[PDB]
Amino acid sequence: VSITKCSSDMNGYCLHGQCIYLVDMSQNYCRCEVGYTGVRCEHFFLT
Amino acid sequence: VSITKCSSDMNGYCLHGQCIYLVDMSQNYCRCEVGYTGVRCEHFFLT
Amino acid sequence: EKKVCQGTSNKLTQLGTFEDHFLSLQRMFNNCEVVLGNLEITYVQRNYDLSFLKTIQEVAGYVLIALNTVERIPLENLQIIKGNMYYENSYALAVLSNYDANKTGLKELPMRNLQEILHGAVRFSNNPALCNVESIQWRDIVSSDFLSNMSMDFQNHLGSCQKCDPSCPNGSCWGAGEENCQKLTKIICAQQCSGRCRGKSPSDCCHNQCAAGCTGPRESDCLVCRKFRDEATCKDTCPPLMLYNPTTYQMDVNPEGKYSFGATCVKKCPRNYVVTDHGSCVRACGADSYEMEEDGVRKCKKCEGPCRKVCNGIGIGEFKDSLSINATNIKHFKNCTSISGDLHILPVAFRGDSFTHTPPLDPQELDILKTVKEITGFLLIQAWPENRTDLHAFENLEIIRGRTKQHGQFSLAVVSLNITSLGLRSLKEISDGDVIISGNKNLCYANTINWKKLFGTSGQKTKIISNRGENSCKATGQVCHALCSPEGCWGPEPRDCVSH
Amino acid sequence: EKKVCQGTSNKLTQLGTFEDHFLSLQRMFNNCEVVLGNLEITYVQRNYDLSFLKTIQEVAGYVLIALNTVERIPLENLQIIKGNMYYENSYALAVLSNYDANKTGLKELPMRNLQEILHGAVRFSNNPALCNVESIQWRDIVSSDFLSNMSMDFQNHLGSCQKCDPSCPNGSCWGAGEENCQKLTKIICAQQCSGRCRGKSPSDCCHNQCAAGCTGPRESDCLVCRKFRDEATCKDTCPPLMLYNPTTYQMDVNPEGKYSFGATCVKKCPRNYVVTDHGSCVRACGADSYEMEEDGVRKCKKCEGPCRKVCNGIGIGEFKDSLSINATNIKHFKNCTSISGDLHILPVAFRGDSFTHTPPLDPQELDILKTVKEITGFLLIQAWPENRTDLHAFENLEIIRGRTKQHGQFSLAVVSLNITSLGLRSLKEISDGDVIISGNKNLCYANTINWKKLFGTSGQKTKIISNRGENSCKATGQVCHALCSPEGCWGPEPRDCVS
Ligand SMILES: *[C@@H]1O[C@H](CO)[C@@H](O)[C@H](O)[C@H]1NC(C)=O
Ligand SMILES: *[C@@H]1O[C@H](CO)[C@@H](O)[C@H](O)[C@H]1NC(C)=O
Repeated sequence: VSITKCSSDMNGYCLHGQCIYLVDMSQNYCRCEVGYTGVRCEHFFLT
Repeated sequence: VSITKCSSDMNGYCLHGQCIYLVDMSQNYCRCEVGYTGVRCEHFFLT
Repeated sequence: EKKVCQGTSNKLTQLGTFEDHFLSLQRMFNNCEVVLGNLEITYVQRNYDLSFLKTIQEVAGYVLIALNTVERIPLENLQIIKGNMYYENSYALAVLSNYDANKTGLKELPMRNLQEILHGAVRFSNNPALCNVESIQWRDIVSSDFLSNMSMDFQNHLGSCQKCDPSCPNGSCWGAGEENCQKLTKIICAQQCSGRCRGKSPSDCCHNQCAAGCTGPRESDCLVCRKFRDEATCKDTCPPLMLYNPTTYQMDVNPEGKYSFGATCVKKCPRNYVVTDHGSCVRACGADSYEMEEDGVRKCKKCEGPCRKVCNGIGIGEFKDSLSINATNIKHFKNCTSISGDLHILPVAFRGDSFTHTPPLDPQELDILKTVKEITGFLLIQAWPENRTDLHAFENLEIIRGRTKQHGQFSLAVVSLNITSLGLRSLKEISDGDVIISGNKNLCYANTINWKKLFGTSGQKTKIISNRGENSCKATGQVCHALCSPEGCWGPEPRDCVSH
Repeated sequence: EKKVCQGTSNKLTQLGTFEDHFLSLQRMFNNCEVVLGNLEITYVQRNYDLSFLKTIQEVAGYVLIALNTVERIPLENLQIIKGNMYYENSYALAVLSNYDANKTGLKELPMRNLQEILHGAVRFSNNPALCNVESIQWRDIVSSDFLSNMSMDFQNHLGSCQKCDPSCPNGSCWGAGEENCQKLTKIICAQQCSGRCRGKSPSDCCHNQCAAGCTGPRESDCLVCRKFRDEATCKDTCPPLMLYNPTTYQMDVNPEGKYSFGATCVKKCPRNYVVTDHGSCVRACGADSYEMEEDGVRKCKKCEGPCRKVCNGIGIGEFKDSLSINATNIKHFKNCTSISGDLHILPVAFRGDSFTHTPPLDPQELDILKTVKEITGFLLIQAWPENRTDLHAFENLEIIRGRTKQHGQFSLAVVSLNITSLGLRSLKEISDGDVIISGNKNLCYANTINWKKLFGTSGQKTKIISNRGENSCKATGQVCHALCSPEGCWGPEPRDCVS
């Protein structure tokens, strides 16, 4: 209702995470694994 | 009389002028000759 | 003097189970009162305490508050958004989509002490449970030049919120209690007044260099400084080191003159930074200029002749939004000896990124970086060619200065590699910043080096964990050569030894 | 913008007859609106028109109105006395002993527009006919500090001076009429005013860089700028050429950037002055620097390492109030190649002065001036060893920049010498300022040179007068050598030909 899941084309948007779709902005972002930060799960973060 | 002649201990004060004593201020200044300026009549100016 | 935190630019991106996200927010903005980047309150679930948010008083970038089912967000003493970077290139603040499945999300945002946003606008949308935000008059806070890009979905479907106390003028309040009354300081001053006064009283009118307001007329009484601050005063420009004498037509030294660093006027530039002749601390000298050391001072000097390539770092200039070095930008580092910035080596380069239209990177081209001896910022290596045993391309790298540091802390990071050794034989100085060596499953010789002799600041720490165990490496014979064990070794060979 | 004049520092010394004194003062302050130095009105007698003083609007040094018997001194439009220099080390404005034997003298000093004296105190004494000025409340005009030692002895014996118009505030005026009422811009101000005010109402304050007053409430509304004037906007410092960026720890370019020239902010430095990388127009680069021409402008550039010795000229530094180079100060010119300033050689140096406690100059010590190749100001030679025939020590002088001028006009003065030839062999440029060569009774080889080729600024003049006649010089054989080009010669010998 507030998030959905991303298309098949967006397989590699999240380097270290899973893609999310935000419906109110009509945008797409990432849910990063533990220990990785950045909009695309870019860099490893201290702990 | 408010302007007088300076004492003899002031012969060489005016380089190109005559020494005058201002009593109202108790100070020794100069009356410069023509073509000369400055407090002690140091400099030469074109008239 | 004020406590300092960097900030986050993850935007609407989440880190882990919402727990871990909350832990990261708490860890970053705990005991922080000046935010040097962006303040991002995202994915904050209900029954979670946001008490530390009370400490924040100043934010340089944008403030985003989104996707929060937590009821209260206590940004009560925040006083300024400098808007030095925007959200969606237009919004200095944005409170968006803080709602729940049963319409039970954000409810309270008592920003009673926000008075100015120098650059940017704000945008409000999908705020179903937020109370009393409708009452706020944003013409005071935002500069006029931005009132156009100012978006405003102030609508409350719930409509079950306590109205504004009589002490709140025009019925404008950020919450309930009369302390949440929207104090105004912009237009309600006087015709002669230009600075943001205390009130309509022309006597109670503030300096231009005041930002939010003032407790008194002089510039020492400014609540927040607009541009620079010198000790306790606010200034448009930091006091020059030498001033013009109109009478003598010559330059004369200024006693109150101090150097320019960031938004501060400091008597001494930091050591790793460079000093320009104008009297300011710079991170990099412009083109046709170089860095030397003269009489105790690292200074920029104009060069005519040899000089060098500009060699800007990743994230800067040419590499504006570049995540890593790769085929599209690898050619620009041909004969770079010093790197004016940072280097990021990430796995996406070797895999390739279709979204940024980046083709895969040939490992052999990394050798181009053998000519680099100096990096002014930080070096981050998260990926390396599997076939190689060491960081061969940085065998001639000698110094990392740590002017810019990863997450504000690390100047050298080597993570997630199959390398057996490091091979940084020419490395001698890490001027500032900490060194993390982690996740390197086959690395052994890193623990022999006394990194403290490569550090230029007391307090620089080394975090070497999650690599191949020292006992295992000793058992396999992966230890320093015996002819060279005074100080350590970057690998098995005598050449990889340091003191020898 | 405003017409300038140099000023006079003769103090109470009289220059010739009363008429000659008046003529010099008229020459100096005619059409002048800004006195860059001191305004000295002395020994001006009755029936002499002082109307040309109405144009003066600003004085930077001091104002000394003394020993005048003239009835009126029309300083009607004088607004500010900056007080950069003080009379007797404590007074910016001093009106002293303006009377005659019949106790006739100065009656009217209609300074109806004098609202501030930045630095300095005021002194009035022994002016027995000065009318109406006693009523002035100098506390509005003077700075708060210097008010400490202000000497006010008002005593108009006559009392037959008209009374101030009733409209004048607190009965204070400068003279007869509503015209000459006093204007108050300090004491009448509002509570906790920034600087000054145009009115009594709290909204009538001025900007803190307004000096005399304001037409409104803004920095562009100031009557006079306190520190700097960036083309009709009063400012503390001229806009820096570059601005620091707090977000990006690097320097950026200021479009509003502006060079400094005196109290003015200018988009380009004047012709002869040299620009620093600071964005400042100076008259001389320091010993740490040297002048050169980059991109068509002379600028200061930091030294490579082996720069040439630069020495302060006469009048600056250890030579503060020294009249001439002399046995006490000659030592400090040993190895100098450039002179930041002036060089005066007067007969008092060779003759010795008792009052400056200075012995006579050994002539051959002059020889340590052969190392001098550049002078940023003027060369005033009024004396020279009578038994030497040219200016030997200045044989290797190469350029006279003339950034500072004698009397504001001359950069090379050679007066009253027995030298037979000039002997300025290495001189190649007189950048600015006129040249005077006068009173040298034995001098030849002066009109031969095309002085215009030496000059570097249009409008430079040559005045060669009262020397040995050209016809006489040619009659007994004092013409340039045969080897000399038609361009001229500095002397008789072959090494004296030009270019
Ligand atoms: C003063 O200037 C005016 C014109 O500006 C001129 O007519 C007058 O002769 C000048 N007087 C002197 C003494 O130069
Ligand atoms: C008058 O006061 C000023 C204040 O700066 C001081 O310099 C000066 O010496 C004083 N006058 C005398 C005669 O001391």
